[PDB]
Amino acid sequence: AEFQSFCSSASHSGQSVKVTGNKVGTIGGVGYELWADSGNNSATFYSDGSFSCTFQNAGDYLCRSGLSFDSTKTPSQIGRMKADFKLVKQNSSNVGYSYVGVYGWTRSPLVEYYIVDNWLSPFPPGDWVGNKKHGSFTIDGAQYTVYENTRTGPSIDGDTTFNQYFSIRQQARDCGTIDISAHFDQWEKLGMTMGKLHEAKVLGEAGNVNGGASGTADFPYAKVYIGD
Repeated sequence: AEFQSFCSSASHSGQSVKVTGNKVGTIGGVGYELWADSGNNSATFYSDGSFSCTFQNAGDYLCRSGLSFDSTKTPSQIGRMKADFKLVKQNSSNVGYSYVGVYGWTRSPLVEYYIVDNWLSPFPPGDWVGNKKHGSFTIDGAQYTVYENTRTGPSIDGDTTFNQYFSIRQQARDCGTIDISAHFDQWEKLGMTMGKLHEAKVLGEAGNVNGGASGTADFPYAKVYIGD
């Protein structure tokens, strides 16, 4: 079969919570965060992991759901991780950059990481995402372009500087399983060391360096797990 079964059945279920300010929390046993630097935004998070996002006049907006860790263990110490997701795009405007897929951070080193399978922008993110283009790699059965960057901005530690790691899928995917640890393995081969893990979540991010981006997106399936 070409696609995962959840691609045919995904539906929001469980209890939910709507958030409209910057907020980290849990719903059931699912970690969530809504964060934006600006704008009039929201997200709805469900206890089955699924979620939905709205953003208005935002410079950088992130909606994300999944795993929250305590920054004590590397990914290899934690175990092999995966994310199942389904994205349904809706209208947006003035989206200068966007990432959909898996996201998180490490500490020691401080890293913001992305596995990007789709985007809410009109075109995929380009070479501007980082100063170092490692090139094309077969990761998790598909072609990804791998980049690294050093960025200054808000972080889990406060305003500072951090590395960024990116895998950008060469052809968009709107439903499937991201083998997160397979990306981490590739990154380690390229000198992109993972520190102690802070989180691993399904993400929708949209922003504009000058604009405020506006729009909405739906994630009728989103599950991050330590397992096969």
